[PDB]
Amino acid sequence: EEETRELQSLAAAVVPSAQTLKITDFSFSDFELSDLETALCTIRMFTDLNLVQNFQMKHEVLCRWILSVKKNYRKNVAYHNWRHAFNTAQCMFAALKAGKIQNKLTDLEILALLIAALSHDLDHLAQLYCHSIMEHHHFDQCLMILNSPGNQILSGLSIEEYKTTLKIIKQAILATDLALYIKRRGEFFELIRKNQFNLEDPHQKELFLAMLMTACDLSAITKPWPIQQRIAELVATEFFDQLMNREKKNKIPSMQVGFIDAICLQLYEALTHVSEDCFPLLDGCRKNRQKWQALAEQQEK
Ligand SMILES: [Zn+2]
Repeated sequence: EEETRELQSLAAAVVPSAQTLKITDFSFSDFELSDLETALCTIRMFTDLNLVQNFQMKHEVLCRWILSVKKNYRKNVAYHNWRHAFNTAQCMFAALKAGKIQNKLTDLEILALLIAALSHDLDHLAQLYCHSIMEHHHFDQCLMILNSPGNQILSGLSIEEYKTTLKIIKQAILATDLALYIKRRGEFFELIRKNQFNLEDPHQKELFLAMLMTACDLSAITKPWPIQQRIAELVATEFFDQLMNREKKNKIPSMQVGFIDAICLQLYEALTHVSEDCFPLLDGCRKNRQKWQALAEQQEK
């Protein structure tokens, strides 16, 4: 059978180091990786964030949980598929490690952010464009998988830990609603532009976690040019086809420039003020805007 065999492969595979897998890099791709390789990357993320050891996760249970999440993504359009969710999680790991946000967060927050990044597009006919203000995410399928026999990666948590973790997971998944990002970001941007931003209070914490989910969710926009151009083209094709191709391709530069200006640039600027080591996300976003703008101008002939 398909199910049992995937598990055996994964559980008995050597998990290469973070270094070897390049998951600490903001520039990380995934294009060339197999699903099994992404699963090994995911085990490494849980491991190097100390989640497996601090919460007593059983190896085979973690493997089964990863494989159940991937399986439940099967019917999704490609831009809300397992690879997107995996990329969102890798950006979170990179932001925690290279971007040094790990020191600013608790173990429960880190655990929930990783699980949310991985689960946020599990939603259970025309589909909305990627990151539309009209999308609304749900946590129901994430929780169902977490509570499923053999998949209970939170079994090691005390009841109080468990209830708090679920609350943060729900908030973090709901944070990927772009409408909620747009609604709340003004308060974030104002606290920072002044210098009043403070991780101390429950509220400014929840808000920072939400801005970080958004920053990871949109992070294809920060990638080196050949990766961003590729993703954007694929994403566009996935929506527009759900002189034909010319009409499609000619829209894309102005789409991306508009999205960077309205949504992305200010967020990665704000993130960089919280942690200067998240600078490469901003830099990459700025370089892609330059590249798409030159294409928008050259397409006007
Ligand atoms: Zn997403």
